Amino acid sequence: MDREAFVQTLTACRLCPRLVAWREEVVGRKRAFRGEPYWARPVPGFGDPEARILLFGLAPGAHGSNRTGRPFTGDASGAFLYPLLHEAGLSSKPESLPGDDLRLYGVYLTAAVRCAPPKNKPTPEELRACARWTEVELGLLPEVRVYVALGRIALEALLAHFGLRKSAHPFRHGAHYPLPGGRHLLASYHVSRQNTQTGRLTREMFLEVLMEAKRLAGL
Ligand SMILES: O=c1ccn([C@H]2C[C@H](O)[C@@H](COP(=O)(O)O)O2)c(=O)[nH]1
Ligand code: SF4
Repeated sequence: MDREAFVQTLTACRLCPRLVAWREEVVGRKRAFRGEPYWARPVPGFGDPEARILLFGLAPGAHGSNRTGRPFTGDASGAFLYPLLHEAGLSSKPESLPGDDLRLYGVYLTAAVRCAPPKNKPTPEELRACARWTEVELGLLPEVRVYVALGRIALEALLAHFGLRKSAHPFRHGAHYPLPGGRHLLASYHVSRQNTQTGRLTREMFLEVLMEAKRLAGL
């Protein structure tokens, strides 16, 4: 199927009972955004349809992409990620807001799970379920040369997708695994608030990951 079909069928998905309920249940839960329109549905990837770099997150934030409808947009993750994408020379502007004219240069953003999970922690069953969408979504991006896993779970999802052993591709910030055909898998700490607020993942550290992705992608 093409992108239009992918988005239409993905957004209708109701496979995970806990997530179908939660993505809607959280609407209005945060008073700060109560009254605001909520996507409250599976989140389609965002970016260059001819991307050479793919950033792979874990799952939507209840009041982030589950609210705005665009990956990482609306919460702490996007506040950290989007400005760095711009500094790395991979986007048109530092901020990401639904309905804006933001464009990514050869980069596409998505995640292993596409519906907001409680505690931002999907279950193995939910991860196994959404893998069907990872197959469809990555199938629409044949030009990708570098896959950047944001966190251990995202890395494991990519390893499963490519039939790679967890043992031989351990998770650590800065890990780099070459794949057949000049492709590359890069691992980074997730850009969640926990890692960024504590300093575990610094802005310079993430910019370094993006610069490496650019180099490896021939950008
Ligand atoms: O090179 C490209 C082309 C389109 N996109 C995405 C960005 C927007 O969501 C739409 C196009 O938005 P617009 O600014 O209206 O041309 O598709 C991108 O990220 N990079
Ligand atoms: S997480 Fe994925 S598989 Fe589960 S309901 Fe959402 S879109 Fe469907």
